[PDB]
Amino acid sequence: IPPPDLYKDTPAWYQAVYKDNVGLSEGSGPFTKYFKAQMLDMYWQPNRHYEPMENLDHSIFIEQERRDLCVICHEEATPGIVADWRSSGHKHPKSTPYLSSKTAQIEKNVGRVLDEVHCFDCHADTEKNQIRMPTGEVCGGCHRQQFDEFLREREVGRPNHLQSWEANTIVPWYAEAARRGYLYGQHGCDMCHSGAEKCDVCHTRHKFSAVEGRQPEACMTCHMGPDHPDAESYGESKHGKIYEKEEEHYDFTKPLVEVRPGEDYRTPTCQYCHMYEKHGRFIHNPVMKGIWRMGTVPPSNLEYTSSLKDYPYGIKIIADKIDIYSEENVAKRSYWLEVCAKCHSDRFADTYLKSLDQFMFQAHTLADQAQKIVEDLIADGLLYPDAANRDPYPLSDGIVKELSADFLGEPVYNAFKTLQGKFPVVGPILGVYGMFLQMQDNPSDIENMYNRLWFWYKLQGYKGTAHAQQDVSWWWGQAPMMMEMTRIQAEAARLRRLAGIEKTIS
Amino acid sequence: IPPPDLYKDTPAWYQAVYKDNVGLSEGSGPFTKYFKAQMLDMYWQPNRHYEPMENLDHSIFIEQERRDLCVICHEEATPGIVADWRSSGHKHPKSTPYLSSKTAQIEKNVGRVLDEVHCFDCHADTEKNQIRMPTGEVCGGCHRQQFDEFLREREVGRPNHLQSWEANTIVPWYAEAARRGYLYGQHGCDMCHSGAEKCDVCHTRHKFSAVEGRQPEACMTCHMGPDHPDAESYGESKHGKIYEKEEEHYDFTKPLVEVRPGEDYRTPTCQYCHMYEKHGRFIHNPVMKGIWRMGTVPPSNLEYTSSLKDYPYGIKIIADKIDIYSEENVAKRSYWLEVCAKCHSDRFADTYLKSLDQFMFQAHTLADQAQKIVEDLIADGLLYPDAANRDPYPLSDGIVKELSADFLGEPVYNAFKTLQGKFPVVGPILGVYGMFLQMQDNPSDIENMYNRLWFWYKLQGYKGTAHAQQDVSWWWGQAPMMMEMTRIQAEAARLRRLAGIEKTIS
Amino acid sequence: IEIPKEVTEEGKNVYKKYCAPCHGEEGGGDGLLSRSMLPKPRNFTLGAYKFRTTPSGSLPTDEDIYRTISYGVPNSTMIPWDILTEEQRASVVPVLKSFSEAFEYREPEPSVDVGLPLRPTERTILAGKKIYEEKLECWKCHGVEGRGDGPSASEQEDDFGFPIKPFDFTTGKFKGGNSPTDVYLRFTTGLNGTPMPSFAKELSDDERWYLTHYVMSLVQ
Ligand code: HEC
Ligand code: HEC
Ligand code: HEC
Ligand code: HEC
Ligand code: HEC
Ligand code: HEC
Ligand code: HEC
Ligand code: HEC
Ligand code: HEC
Ligand code: HEC
Ligand code: HEC
Ligand code: HEC
Ligand code: HEC
Ligand code: HEC
Repeated sequence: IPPPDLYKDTPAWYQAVYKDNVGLSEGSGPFTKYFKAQMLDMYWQPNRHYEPMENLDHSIFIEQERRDLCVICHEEATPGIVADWRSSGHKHPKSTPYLSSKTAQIEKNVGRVLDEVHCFDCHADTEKNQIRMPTGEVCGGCHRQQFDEFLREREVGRPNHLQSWEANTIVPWYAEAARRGYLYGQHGCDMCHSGAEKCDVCHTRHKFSAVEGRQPEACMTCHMGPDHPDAESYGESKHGKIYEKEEEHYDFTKPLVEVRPGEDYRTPTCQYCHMYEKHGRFIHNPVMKGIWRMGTVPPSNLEYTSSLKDYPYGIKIIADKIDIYSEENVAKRSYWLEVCAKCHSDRFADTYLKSLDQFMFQAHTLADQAQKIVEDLIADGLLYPDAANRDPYPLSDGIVKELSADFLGEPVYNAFKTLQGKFPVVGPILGVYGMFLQMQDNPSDIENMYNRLWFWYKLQGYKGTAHAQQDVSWWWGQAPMMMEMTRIQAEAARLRRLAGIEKTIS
Repeated sequence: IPPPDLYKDTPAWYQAVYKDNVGLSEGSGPFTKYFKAQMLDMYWQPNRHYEPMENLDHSIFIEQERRDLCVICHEEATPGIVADWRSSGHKHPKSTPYLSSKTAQIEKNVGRVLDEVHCFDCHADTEKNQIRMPTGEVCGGCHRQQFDEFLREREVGRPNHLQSWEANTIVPWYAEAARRGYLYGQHGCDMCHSGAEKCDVCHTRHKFSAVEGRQPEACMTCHMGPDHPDAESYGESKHGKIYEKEEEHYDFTKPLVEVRPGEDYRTPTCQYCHMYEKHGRFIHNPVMKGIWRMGTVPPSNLEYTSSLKDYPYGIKIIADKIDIYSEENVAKRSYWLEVCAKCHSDRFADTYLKSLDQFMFQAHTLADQAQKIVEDLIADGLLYPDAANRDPYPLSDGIVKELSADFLGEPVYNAFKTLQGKFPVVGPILGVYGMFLQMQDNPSDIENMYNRLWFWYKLQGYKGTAHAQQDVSWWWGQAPMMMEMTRIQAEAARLRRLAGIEKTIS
Repeated sequence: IEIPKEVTEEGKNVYKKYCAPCHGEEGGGDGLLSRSMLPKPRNFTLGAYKFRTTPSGSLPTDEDIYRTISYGVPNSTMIPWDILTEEQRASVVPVLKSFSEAFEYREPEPSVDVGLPLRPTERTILAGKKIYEEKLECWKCHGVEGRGDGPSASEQEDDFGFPIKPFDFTTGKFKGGNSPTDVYLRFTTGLNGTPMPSFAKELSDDERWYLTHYVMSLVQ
């Protein structure tokens, strides 16, 4: 059986820029040569960026297989790590019938006896006699079923945890920010997209508690904020309020497939809703049933007035328009209804999720109307300063040099090669760069107003509507979306008013 | 042994405006004559502003030492206060070996027997036969060690709790807001900066529980919000998520020096991280190890393009540029690493805190670039309205009358005396007045955009990076900082565009 | 085996590879990892060794140092170095000695004579309890039960200027060894560099066995 490989079914160019171990001497992705990795990428993305220790040589403890000395020293050097490890199922893997049962199957799969899982097992590289940061590939050596079900996130595409480090550094405005001296301004980015090679991200480090991985709080350090208020929308919903006040009577020791709805959980968790796969079957990843995925990709069931009618502009990389009523998504919706039907009527659940669809249709319509206003100003040459007197699209030189029509299609790449990126890019997926980085008069004021409309307030109302939080739905969502439309119209009228004066002054 | 004095080593002018008891008839600080105190300052700052009761005379109960009548009446008048007090260690000070031990040493220090600590002990002024709001000076009469360690906050300077009421009323825009009728708009200010004479601020009133003082929630009523999101950044970090979900197994009955890292706390608290002093020694104050203190003072390790290159402009009061790599701050960083090394490797901890430094260097650089844009508009006379046709700096008449070159230096005071404050003040520490008060066209729109950049979004990303919360670091921090830079550039281009028309109309 | 007086190239390398990261390149207890380490690694330049068979103030014998290297120091990152060979541990003894001028001018005092360990009884334990709590008031630093939470505990400091709060020894993991002879040795020799003095003069041989028996009684 092939050893666990996180980069299975990936081309050699992709593994050369994402898996092959550079030090901190280089970046990652197609623009790896345009920036250098942040220091903590040793720990966030070990395969690509980890470097060996430099202070105390650990080789002699590995070379003579002195597992005991790892504990004797770190018992006093880092007592917290040992206290976690001594309390984990890795130290006591045969202490309960459940633990003894899962351990027995693992012993057969690895051909070894496992009375304990030691620091040596996770950290000691035997061939090179060096200390190692264990990626998911090491964990998959024993937990092969969980590794493969995690690997199945590739089947639905981005966004997901498997390809999390890809999305971080593949966008061109990451390297551009590092070019201008703001590499470490993206500190939270590398820390939040680190769930690609680290399996300690939900069930945290050295306790590795399935109980902790199953409670909703394990996801809330990452899933919060203006572009995905998942923690706030769930936590403040009736589902979350009941969980927070009845958590003592929730049995988190039971795996999800054994959880009796109503008796073990009164209200569902993030893991119960999202790790459900279909037809009473659960899976060790939360992304299989996504439909409106992030709330950014426009649905194909709408007729747009802006250039969204031509999205995704022949770009092979980014996702095409989502068909909400496709056979695949209707089945996905039915899988959701199987979850909700355990505590609600099908009618009440289907009526609610149909309202989620209606909110998203009108929200994407509202965003399209705002994008039409911004693009008409561009077409009328009222953008000030114009594309000629402002910085180009972020990393336009690297896009031309590193990408091709194989990535972006002929019309999109031809414009970059011909105009060297001296044109505006507005709207879903690739127009969001201004959310992250401000270059010389690029973006303008009105472009980031629209950006906040479709990437902040549409997404907050989306997550509030989907997670049954009425305040997040309206007051973090629709109402701020209407307010940016107010600012966009006033700015459009302001730019036309100024131009109407610059003409009658000639 | 000298009686406890919160104002030790303070000049007579400072005690005359901060300690000497005016009623509610006057303010406090150098501008005490320019405003009057809010009503609740009787309770927030008792030494300066408390006044005796006026409804029910308490003298006869004090004059005949009727401690029993205090309880008999307030048992029914304010049952909550008695219920707290009956449950506190002050009512039962010899109920545990720990309590009995600390009580015995206190009995020796005060020459008295303490079978209970009564309302009489904390509230009854014996000389004047009146009721008193006990300041820290009364508490220090018995808890002399804690009072002195709290008094040691003076060694690092502002910000801190000891000088909290100073910072509140010493800034000129406090009295100016009161001049214009917005004194009580600063209701939260007096309430949050009340931790200077009130020792019930972490361990709350009449229960005075060391268990409550040691849990992180005791600090979160004050340490939250847009200029210091400490509660949100910690609470939503893995440190805080693990504490909130494992709090039942945290032993808050143990003093911090007895807390075993990993076994008693799995993740640290605000008190564990901040009340650590050095080399395994703890102290009863959280401010001794601050380096980037608030995130506002520019570091000396950067070359600035705006007037930050001349900060602090010869002003004796405000703090000078922080040397991140001074001998003092390298030692402070090593004390931090002693805390983190209890549950992390030195490398992982040092790598992370070095990333905190890198984030702050690039964030202060980003703020300096924005300040250059605003100041160039001022130098080019494009600020509309100009300093001549708008209100002066807040309380410019009181600054000239009450301050001198001893406070602000000759060049800064000379400009105030000559120009009567009709000039802009932009950037760190003294330019933040527009954050608090809006005068007649002062500040302008772009000045408060920059103010939100360096006083809100730089500080939120700072606290998110320092407290290991990736969402607060990027989405509350860097990304909004870039967005204000977008607004600042568009406004600068807007003001230059308008002026380019007002010239070709002559 | 035989511990050399001469310094060898092997001794330099063993110290370099296995001791310098903590104790420093020149034995100053100032390796990089010492900044975040508690207890701090020993500063060999002072010639002050906690664990000896020699009286208070004396240098350690070459055998005292070799013993500490082999056994390690519990309640610290000082692991046993039985992983290293007999010769390797012996070749670093002079390297540690070369860090302090005191080794070149003075000779280590003669080792004390342990004698025969007295038989622990209910009588000997109570005689040690009396010494521990009344005659010498050891609960000042160590507490009534030996938890290290006495009134004077938090304020204790090294001769190197570092906080040395007496660790809780009720676990039975004494730094010099958990043997009754080891604990008796500490009370007879004193811990050089720490406020823990020698009681060879305040107490007789029998009284320190009484005291040892009561200290062992406080273990769980
Ligand atoms: C005392 C001599 C130790 C022994 C024996 C072991 N470890 Fe260690 N370890 C120790 C220290 C003081 C440090 C910090 C090093 C630094 O540069 O700060 C470490 C570090 C580690 C790490 C972290 C690696 C990283 O990149 O952060 C790991 C994963 C680790 N140690 C594991 C480990 C193993 C498997 C051991 C037995 C072979 C072992 N350690 C022994 C102290 C000591
Ligand atoms: C072989 C030595 C393994 C390595 C490599 C990893 N794990 Fe493990 N783990 C192993 C066993 C035999 C057990 C006990 C039986 C069981 O599977 O439950 C475990 C336990 C866990 C658990 C659950 C423990 C609990 O809930 O108390 C988790 C969540 C877990 N392991 C995760 C995990 C991670 C993240 C790993 C990479 C760092 C990893 N395992 C490696 C065996 C082995
Ligand atoms: C935790 C708060 C994160 C921070 C900090 C950053 N990212 Fe992220 N990102 C995060 C989540 C949870 C999601 C998906 C949310 C959902 O409901 O789908 C995303 C999404 C993206 C995307 C688009 C999705 C994709 O194409 O894969 C991109 C391109 C992306 N993130 C990149 C990115 C950058 C450039 C960041 C800072 C420089 C950054 N992320 C920070 C989680 C978090
Ligand atoms: C049942 C009430 C759920 C709870 C509990 C959680 N989520 Fe959820 N989520 C749910 C639905 C029905 C949807 C919309 C699905 C659709 O596309 O039609 C979502 C959406 C998300 C997403 C976007 C991915 C997607 O499925 O479209 C994310 C990233 C997400 N939710 C995160 C999340 C978190 C962090 C939760 C715990 C705080 C959580 N969800 C709980 C249903 C339910
Ligand atoms: C009075 C105490 C009730 C008892 C007895 C039962 N239900 Fe109920 N139900 C009640 C209320 C106040 C509501 C909400 C009304 C509204 O307009 O919102 C409901 C709703 C339902 C639903 C609707 C869908 C859903 O919320 O899941 C269903 C399917 C439902 N109730 C089922 C149900 C069953 C099976 C009962 C017997 C065990 C039952 N209800 C009793 C009030 C009361
Ligand atoms: C199995 C044949 C059932 C019997 C017997 C009862 N109920 Fe029912 N109920 C059942 C299903 C499969 C559904 C879903 C219907 C849908 O359209 O999705 C329901 C629905 C309800 C509801 C919800 C009504 C709504 O508007 O959502 C309620 C309040 C309800 N049922 C109550 C109810 C009562 C009072 C019953 C005894 C007379 C009863 N149900 C029997 C399945 C079955
Ligand atoms: C002499 C009568 C005292 C006055 C004046 C103050 N305190 Fe006190 N306090 C005193 C004793 C003898 C004790 C019990 C022993 C001990 O020190 O713990 C206490 C107790 C406390 C505690 C801890 C109680 C607990 O955790 O259960 C606190 C936090 C405390 N005291 C604070 C405190 C404050 C805020 C005071 C001013 C209002 C104050 N003390 C005055 C003795 C005396
Ligand atoms: C609680 C939410 C507060 C409110 C309301 C006000 N202040 Fe404050 N202030 C508070 C904290 C916790 C801090 C420091 C945060 C940090 O991480 O350092 C501050 C800081 C100041 C400062 C600058 C620091 C100094 O020079 O001492 C000033 C000048 C200040 N605060 C004054 C002030 C004013 C004028 C307020 C309203 C009118 C006000 N504060 C409210 C806590 C809180
Ligand atoms: C360990 C993970 C900590 C926890 C738990 C808390 N804080 Fe913290 N804080 C920590 C560090 C390493 C720093 C940066 C120190 C530096 O200057 O380099 C901070 C910063 C602060 C500050 C600013 C003062 C300063 O030290 O610079 C404040 C006011 C602050 N933190 C408050 C705070 C609160 C309220 C906490 C509980 C919610 C808390 N901290 C926990 C480390 C850690
Ligand atoms: C024991 C009380 C700890 C102290 C002291 C410090 N940390 Fe910690 N931290 C601890 C645990 C048990 C965890 C969970 C591990 C995980 O898988 O997340 C953490 C987490 C962190 C992280 C995030 C780790 C990640 O993989 O994302 C960081 C960046 C972190 N801690 C930093 C940190 C710093 C700077 C500390 C000193 C101020 C520190 N930690 C102390 C436990 C403990
Ligand atoms: C598999 C279940 C592991 C066991 C057994 C041990 N560790 Fe671990 N370690 C593991 C993971 C998944 C990680 C994070 C990897 C990443 O790239 O983020 C770590 C990391 C560490 C570190 C790094 C610094 C830190 O986070 O504090 C250290 C110092 C460390 N681990 C120490 C350590 C010790 C002493 C162990 C034996 C008690 C041990 N680890 C076992 C996974 C596993
Ligand atoms: C303060 C001056 C102390 C007095 C009085 C007593 N002891 Fe002590 N002791 C003190 C310190 C600072 C240390 C070293 C702690 C460290 O971390 O190195 C000690 C050590 C001990 C030990 C441990 C011996 C070992 O091999 O680990 C013991 C058993 C001990 N001390 C006992 C003891 C007795 C019997 C005392 C009364 C005669 C006594 N101590 C007083 C500080 C102080
Ligand atoms: C930080 C690591 C976390 C942790 C603790 C959780 N999530 Fe996940 N997640 C994270 C990122 C950076 C991304 C997107 C990566 C990319 O851009 O490619 C995701 C993605 C998801 C998704 C997919 C959303 C979609 O399809 O649009 C889901 C459904 C999801 N995350 C759920 C989820 C759950 C249930 C968690 C707790 C068990 C959880 N996340 C934790 C980062 C992180
Ligand atoms: C309200 C009273 C609180 C309480 C409950 C806590 N803090 Fe403190 N704190 C408060 C103020 C108003 C200030 C600044 C005062 C000034 O401007 O001079 C502070 C300051 C701090 C600091 C210093 C920050 C720096 O050096 O830049 C720290 C480190 C701090 N506070 C920590 C802290 C902790 C750990 C608390 C819980 C035990 C806590 N604060 C509570 C106001 C208040």
